[PDB]
Amino acid sequence: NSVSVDLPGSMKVLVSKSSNADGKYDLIATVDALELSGTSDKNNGSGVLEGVKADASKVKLTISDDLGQTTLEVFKSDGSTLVSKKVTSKDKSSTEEKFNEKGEVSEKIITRADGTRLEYTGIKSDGSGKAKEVLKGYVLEGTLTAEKTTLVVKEGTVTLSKNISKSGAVSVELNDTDSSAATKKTAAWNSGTSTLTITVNSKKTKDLVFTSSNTITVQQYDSNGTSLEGSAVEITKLDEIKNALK
Repeated sequence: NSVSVDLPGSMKVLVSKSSNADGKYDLIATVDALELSGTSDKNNGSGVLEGVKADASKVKLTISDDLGQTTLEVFKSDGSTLVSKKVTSKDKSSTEEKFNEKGEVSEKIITRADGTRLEYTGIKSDGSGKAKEVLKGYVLEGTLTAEKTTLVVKEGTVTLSKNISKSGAVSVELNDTDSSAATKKTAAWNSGTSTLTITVNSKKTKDLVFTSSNTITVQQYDSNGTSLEGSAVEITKLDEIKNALK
């Protein structure tokens, strides 16, 4: 009869056990309450299914050849222009987009495989907009341009800036408008270790590590300013970043 296949994006598709006279397979899926259907060249659950919403919007589900990726699209009732698009990639991260009438993206939500998110809203035709990064325990806020995402934390005269380039590279900088050399913070970025080292009055004070697990840790230097002491502490709330900038 039919075989159930598990899909990225918490979906399932039913594929005929045998092919038809044309050699093709029937596909059936129920997405939320919507029944979708299609025919495919392959026998493993991959291909294209289509349906409509109760409001006549066109729906298409596209399952990549190797079942690695799924794309769920909603269109205008004529199928012409996109309304929304959700793509679940093979690492199980996702991008969910909304589009204006011209088919230009106006919102993009990236959910990384670890559940952290980049939320881009109010996206304009030049690729600029508002940006939020949702971490475990706290959120960072900033803007988006076509060159980079810049997320800002402010504390005293200190501004911490977390940059995420268009290609995805992270870099961090710190600017302090304090001009008293006793208290002013300055900082240097080490791209190899994703580590921002903060200095006050010519002595290192703290290492802020922006990890590959999308967390931030802080570790103090000894009063000699030369070697680290104790062990790094994972930041769990926005106040602890602000504390590190004091």
